[PDB]
Amino acid sequence: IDLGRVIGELIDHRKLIISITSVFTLFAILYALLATPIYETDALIQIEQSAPETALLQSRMILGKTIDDLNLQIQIEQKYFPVIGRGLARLMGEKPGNIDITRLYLPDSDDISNNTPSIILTVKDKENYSINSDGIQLNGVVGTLLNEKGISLLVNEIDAKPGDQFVITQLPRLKAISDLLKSFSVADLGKDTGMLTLTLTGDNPKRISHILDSISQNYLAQNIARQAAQDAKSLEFLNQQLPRAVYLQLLNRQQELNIAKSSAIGNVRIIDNAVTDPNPVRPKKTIIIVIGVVLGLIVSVVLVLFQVFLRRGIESPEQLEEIGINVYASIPISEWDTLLAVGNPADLAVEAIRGLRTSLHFAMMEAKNNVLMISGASPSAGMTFISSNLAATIAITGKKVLFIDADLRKGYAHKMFGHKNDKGLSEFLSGQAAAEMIIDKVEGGGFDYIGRGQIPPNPAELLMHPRFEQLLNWASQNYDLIIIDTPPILAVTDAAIIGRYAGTCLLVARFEKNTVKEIDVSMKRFEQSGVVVKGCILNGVVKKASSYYRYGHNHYGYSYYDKK
Amino acid sequence: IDLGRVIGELIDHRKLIISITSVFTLFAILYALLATPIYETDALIQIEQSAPETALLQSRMILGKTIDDLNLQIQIEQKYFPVIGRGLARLMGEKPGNIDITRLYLPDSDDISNNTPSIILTVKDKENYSINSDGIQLNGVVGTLLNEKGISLLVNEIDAKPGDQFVITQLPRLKAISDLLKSFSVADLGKDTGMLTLTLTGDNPKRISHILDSISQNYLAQNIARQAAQDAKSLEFLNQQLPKVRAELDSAEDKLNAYRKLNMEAKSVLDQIVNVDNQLNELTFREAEVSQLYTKEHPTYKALMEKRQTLQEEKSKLNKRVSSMPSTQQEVLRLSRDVESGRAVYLQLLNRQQELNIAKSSAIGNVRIIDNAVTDPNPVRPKKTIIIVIGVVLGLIVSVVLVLFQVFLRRGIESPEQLEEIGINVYASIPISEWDTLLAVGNPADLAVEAIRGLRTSLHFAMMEAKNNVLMISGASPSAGMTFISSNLAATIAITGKKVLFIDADLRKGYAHKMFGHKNDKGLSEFLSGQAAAEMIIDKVEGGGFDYIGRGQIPPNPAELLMHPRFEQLLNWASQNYDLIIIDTPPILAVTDAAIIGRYAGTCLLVARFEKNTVKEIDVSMKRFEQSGVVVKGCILNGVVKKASSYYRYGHNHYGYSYYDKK
Amino acid sequence: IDLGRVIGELIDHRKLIISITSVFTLFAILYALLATPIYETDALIQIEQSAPETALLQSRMILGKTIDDLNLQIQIEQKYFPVIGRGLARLMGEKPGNIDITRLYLPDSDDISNNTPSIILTVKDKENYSINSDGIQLNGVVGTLLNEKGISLLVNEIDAKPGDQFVITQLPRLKAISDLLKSFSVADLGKDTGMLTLTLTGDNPKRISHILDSISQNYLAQNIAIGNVRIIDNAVTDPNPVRPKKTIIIVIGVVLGLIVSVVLVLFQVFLRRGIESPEQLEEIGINVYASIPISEWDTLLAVGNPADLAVEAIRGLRTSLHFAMMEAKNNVLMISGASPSAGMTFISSNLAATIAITGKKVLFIDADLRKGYAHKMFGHKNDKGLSEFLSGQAAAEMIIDKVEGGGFDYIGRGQIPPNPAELLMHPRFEQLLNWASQNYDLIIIDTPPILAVTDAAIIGRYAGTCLLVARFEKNTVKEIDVSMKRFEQSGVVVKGCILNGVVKKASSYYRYGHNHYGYSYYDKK
Ligand SMILES: Nc1ncnc2c1ncn2[C@@H]1O[C@H](COP(=O)(O)OP(=O)(O)O)[C@@H](O)[C@H]1O
Ligand SMILES: Nc1ncnc2c1ncn2[C@@H]1O[C@H](COP(=O)(O)OP(=O)(O)O)[C@@H](O)[C@H]1O
Ligand SMILES: Nc1ncnc2c1ncn2[C@@H]1O[C@H](COP(=O)(O)OP(=O)(O)O)[C@@H](O)[C@H]1O
Ligand SMILES: [Mg+2]
Ligand SMILES: [Mg+2]
Ligand SMILES: [Mg+2]
Repeated sequence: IDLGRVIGELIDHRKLIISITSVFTLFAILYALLATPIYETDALIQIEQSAPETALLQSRMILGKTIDDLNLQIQIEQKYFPVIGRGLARLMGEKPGNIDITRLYLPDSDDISNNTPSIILTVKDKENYSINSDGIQLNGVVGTLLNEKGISLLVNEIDAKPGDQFVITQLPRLKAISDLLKSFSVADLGKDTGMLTLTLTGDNPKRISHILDSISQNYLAQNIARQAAQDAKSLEFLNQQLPRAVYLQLLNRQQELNIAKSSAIGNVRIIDNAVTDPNPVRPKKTIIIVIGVVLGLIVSVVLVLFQVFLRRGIESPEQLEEIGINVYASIPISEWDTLLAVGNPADLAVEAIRGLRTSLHFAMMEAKNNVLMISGASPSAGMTFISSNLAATIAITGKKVLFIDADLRKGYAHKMFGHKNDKGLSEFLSGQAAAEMIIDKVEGGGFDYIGRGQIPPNPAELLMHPRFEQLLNWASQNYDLIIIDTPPILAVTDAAIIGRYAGTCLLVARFEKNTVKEIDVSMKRFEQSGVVVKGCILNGVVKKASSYYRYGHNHYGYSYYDKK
Repeated sequence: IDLGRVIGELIDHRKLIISITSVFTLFAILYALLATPIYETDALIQIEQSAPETALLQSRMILGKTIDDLNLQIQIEQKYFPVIGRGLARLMGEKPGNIDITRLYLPDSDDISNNTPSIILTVKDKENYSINSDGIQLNGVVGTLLNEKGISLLVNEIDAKPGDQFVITQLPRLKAISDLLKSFSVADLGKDTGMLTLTLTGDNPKRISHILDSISQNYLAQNIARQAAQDAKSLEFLNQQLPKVRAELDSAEDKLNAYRKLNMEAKSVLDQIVNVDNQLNELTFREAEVSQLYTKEHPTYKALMEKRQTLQEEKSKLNKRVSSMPSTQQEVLRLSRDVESGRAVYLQLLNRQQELNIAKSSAIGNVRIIDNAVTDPNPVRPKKTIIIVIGVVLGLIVSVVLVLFQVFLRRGIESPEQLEEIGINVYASIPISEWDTLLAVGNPADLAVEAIRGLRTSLHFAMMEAKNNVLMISGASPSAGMTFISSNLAATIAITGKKVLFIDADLRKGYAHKMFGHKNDKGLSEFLSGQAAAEMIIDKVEGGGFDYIGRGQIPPNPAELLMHPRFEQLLNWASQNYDLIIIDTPPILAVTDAAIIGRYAGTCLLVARFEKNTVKEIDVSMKRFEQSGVVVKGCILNGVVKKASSYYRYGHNHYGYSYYDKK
Repeated sequence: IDLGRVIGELIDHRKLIISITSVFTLFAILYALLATPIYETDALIQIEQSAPETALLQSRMILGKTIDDLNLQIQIEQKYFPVIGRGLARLMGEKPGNIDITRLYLPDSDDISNNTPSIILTVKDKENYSINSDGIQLNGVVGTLLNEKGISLLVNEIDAKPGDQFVITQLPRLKAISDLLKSFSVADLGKDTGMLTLTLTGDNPKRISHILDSISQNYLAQNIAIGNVRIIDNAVTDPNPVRPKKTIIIVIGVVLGLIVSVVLVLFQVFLRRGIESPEQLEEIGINVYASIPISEWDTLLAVGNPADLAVEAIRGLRTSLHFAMMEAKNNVLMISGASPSAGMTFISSNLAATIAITGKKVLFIDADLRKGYAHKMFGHKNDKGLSEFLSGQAAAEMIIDKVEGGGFDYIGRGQIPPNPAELLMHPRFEQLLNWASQNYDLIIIDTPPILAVTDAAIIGRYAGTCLLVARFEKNTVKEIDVSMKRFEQSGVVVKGCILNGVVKKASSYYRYGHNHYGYSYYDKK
């Protein structure tokens, strides 16, 4: 493989590549837009150390005091039925409803797993609301507390629109601490300074600044507690030890400890109170979409790289001719029960069949008889398409052509030509029809045809009857050319029986469906039965850039008409 | 090998790959779900260093104090008969039963290996229960202590359902410490700070938090005493009490020497009385440090008063057992008690003195527990995601190496191309017929019969220019399809209006008579041995169209019968009354019968089984025929199956297409 | 070589591989079970440094004080006669007997080498015992000390069963210290802390804890006279032995046994030169007319077991010869080979039996005048064989005899002549063959091997067809090529070869496509 090969493969699979890449980018964009934005607030703490102060800030003693102050064990979440309802509601400009709850006591089920009891609050108006834990409906009003069914709830200042639901969870105190501790981080920012950079992340920009302020003030009040107790403990015992010169001497120590007790701030100073950065830190939309593009491309490339190395079908007539198989024509796919040579004579596929008609006039000379058998390797390779249209292009040249549908198994040529289905080839071979009663004329054609008749139970044994050679010997005197349509050779043996009485035999190879070895196996199965295959007809060729770079030619053909 | 080859091999072995991978993932999922979840509790300790404090926390002095406080030497395990009964019971939502035991003294077998005596407690109801150590059934009730059969047990607050069993083990004090020390870890978390992060893991989430609180508190109590230990009279007391008790102990030791210079019941009560005394003596020192650093109404102090009351009732029942014993034993027991309890009290005072000195050294001042132990409700083990992911990946690499081995190890034929590389003409490739019947008769539209018809037309062109109309069909190995092909080839040539004779010349294992319907008498054997005429051995296949000659009775000399001149006379006679004679023969690599018969056959074809036969096996067969003057025209590949590997390695899988109008 | 080759070799040598691996694993398991378990006790010492304290703990001053306190110079070992008697006694559940000795003074031989005098104490009962140092028997009792023959011994509390012996050694004080110092280790465990982790290993779990307690207390009492050293954890023994590590021993036993089995198989594969398939002979241009398998079944195989797999292969040779022996000068077939015991007499005598049942008159001539035993195999009137005919003292009619369960006549070798190669050169031998070639349809001549003697090259002049028998693995391809060219050099044209003694091998199925053994084909009834 080289540059031209891979570039042709990328050009051919451009629909697959573009679709997979666009799907990946669409998923990345939908995630970047629907993911909940997570903000970050920060505060600065200054200390003379700061390594033991970091572990004390992240302790359940300091953090647990914040959970109690702000009631962080009362989890309230806007109710959205899908996993994307929250993101799209944000895109529609809907402001998220928030309700302020100051007292919440659930019945505390505390079962095997659900240690977090939950209720659902449905806003009815600005003042009153509803509650349903397990179907039990309870009506509540802002202000007046509710103590019913073992459920205590106090909702203040419902700021939402009617109909909105909210999941109200009472998570345990440790779970509230573990959630806060997971989003709360402490750093030093100088590794030597007495400066602590407390950061906190969360989906609510105002709430996380109130939490980080509570953590700072609780750690601040706590810090004074360590030492203001020390200077109070000295003052405590000094006030306990006061018994006159010593009394005045201790009276000086009395005030010296009254003054040092109050000025608690010393070791720890809060340089900046918590403010929230309005730009969310997550999701990082650019890196998500960029990864979506790059991941979509490398996936599209490996899929194309696999389909290229895995495909075995024919890509050009050159592959067949490397083995020594004469390819007499390459018929393109006709994008246009009709005969193509009759419905659209100017079709690009009919122009390729005319090139086969002239190639055969030179190849069918020096043959035993004027009988041409057309077979192939696999079914639906185009044997009936080519033979029936080849017969139509030879009929317009003024020749008497007979098309024999010797596919006694799945032949449908009678349906394609208009049929008096009675008395086909089967009825003749079984002896219940004369040769004159089976020949019929194609209406918009110009050649006669013999249909297959009724499907016999022994198609391969009927073709071995001496009547079949009698029909061909009779028809070879009343027609200039007999074209015999046959089943595929790798399916059944009918074509190897018929090919004994045909002077010329051509195989039809489907463009990408058949393999080169599949066509070589077919030609050698004919030769083993005494049938000499003159050559091959590549059918169903499509325009591909990979063929133009791998080989010099894509073998599709040019359109040549005056446009009017 | 290339991409197409390996991908075709993966497509062909997709059942094996999927099954092995699914088995590995199933085992990984069953482990992740049935493994006992192990939780982790942590605490934070503030140190005013912390490197010597780490080794003191993990010491048997600190940890041993926790084992005594929480009775961690009483191991209780829910009884589950299988190794998975515990995991599945957790999945079924069954809450694990737990029983609270405050006093346990087993008879202490202490045999060669089992230093951990065990009993089995079967819950009968909320109040009473049963006990069976070695079959001895004992009924017990919550509350009232049990002192029977040398087994002391006090079960409080049975929280379980009736029928549940529990294994109650009394493991030694060091084993209880070693188990705790194995799950207990200490870290610094700053490497410079005075912060210690004590972690503890275990299957019980509530228990490990009580243990880590006990480990922290004993430590906290120790350095608080360090401040008050200097001026404490306790030091001077032990400085005086220890020599006194030593003199008393020495006096007891001297007396024991006097009386000395194994009654199963008298000896068993001896250890139990000492065991009660040691706990009572240790409880005395325990009440001292608890009544000072804690309060009386504190639940910890209340337990000791109850536990002391329990032991006093235990000794009281023990004292009555002593008074009921003979004086010959009562003499030695009182003397043995004064020594055993003498040595124990002496040991306690030594540890009391030893522990007291350490507190003074404690360069630490105030000790503060910033954070008390709480359990993380999410188990740390088993890590289900990494277990299942490894189960998938391990299952895939195992499936791949097995497929990679079977590919490099297989030698059988994969396509007719392999035979034709050697110069062997393959006249047909017969697929496996998935459908004592003749396939060409039972299912004429079969894909295998369509391939045999292609052989019929290939033979009509290959059997011309032959010496006679006799066709011998042999092969390399048995069960390669020689009888399947020859009998069905004869059926497809019989429908074409030809007179066919099928001779079953497999005088060893021929069963064609069973396949055609038989008058088993007068087969080929009876003709060759001279006891039958040629006309009496030919029989007609019922649903066939050709005559056949069965093998007859199995002769003792099959290869020597075929050498008789009668066999060539039969073929010369049959070659005039039939258009084709098909001779079924044994395999050539088994016996030589086919090389004898092949002398009189104008055409000889070998049948090669698709994957069972090798290319060299068929080449050896063709050259063994040629060495005996038999020219093998070609080969028939039989039993072909659809394989994606053939489509990528070669261009064609050689299976064939189905061609019928579906109606 | 490739994957199939090595896998076939592993399948063929599976008995050798399995046996060697199982022997290695058995030795590893016996070591892991019979090795004495060695326990480990540890203590914790608090130091107020600790680097100079480590060298003071391991000093002969501190350790020597423990030897004196616990009498560690009195070595007592349970007596077990083998090197495994101790391990197996532990497996049988026998608790090891122990005797407490508080005073021991041996006569202190102190000769050139044995600085450690020893005695043997045999327990008689719970109270009294016996002593024998160099045969001198002395009876002792627990309690009362013994001072006799210059031997002081005081045994207290014999805890054993009668009949048990004990080796009581009085090793020198330095040897007792060196043994303790070897098993005693000190560590810091923090490299900065004042914590010392004293560990001690030994076979006795209770004794090593008493020793480590003595070492701690002696180092403690010595340090006070760094200030107040403290003993945090007194010595306790870990009940799980640290050695032997059974899992790593057995695992190494498996892995070592496998790599040994593989290198032995790898050597036997690269070292073997014998024939492996008839393909090796046919690469040189030698026609192999048959491959006879080993018959696992003085009898004729073609007669005793006609349905044998080897007789079925000889029948294939019979039909291959009917086509190869045509266009020959005469009906005489000479069968020779390269090496002795290659199967020349087995094949020729059985080939004659399979051709005799086809109704032909066959004569089997045993022309091995050196080691021919065909007369023993057919039933013999040993007089008047081929030797007596060639030497002129027998007529051609008096030497032919009939095989009883056979169907062919045979001529035995007769008495072993002193000149076997010179007798066969007599013109009488060609007269016998010319006479027998008119009264028989086939004459089969059994001959000695050509690479041993030249008799077959003399006989092969009068035989129309000559076949060599090659033994399957015993003969080499060059050995058979040397044989065929030694015949051609003497004017004998060898038609082909017969590979004999083939065995079923997976390596042949992977190296070549075929193992050449053959299939069994009978109706099982
Ligand atoms: N080159 C082609 N262009 C357009 N249509 C084609 C071409 N070849 C085949 N076809 C169509 O695909 C189908 C298969 O053709 P058919 O003659 O039935 O195959 P076969 O006889 O080989 O089994 C037909 O409907 C035919 O119209
Ligand atoms: N191509 C095939 N498809 C289906 N079945 C087959 C095929 N070939 C053989 N068999 C079956 O496998 C068995 C072996 O056939 P058989 O004639 O007895 O083997 P052989 O004579 O070579 O020893 C038969 O039962 C036959 O029906
Ligand atoms: N293929 C075989 N199967 C079983 N036994 C055999 C085979 N070949 C030889 N033997 C036995 O091994 C021995 C050697 O045979 P022999 O004729 O004495 O060798 P040679 O004449 O070549 O020196 C004989 O006892 C024979 O029975
Ligand atoms: Mg068609
Ligand atoms: Mg058969
Ligand atoms: Mg011999």
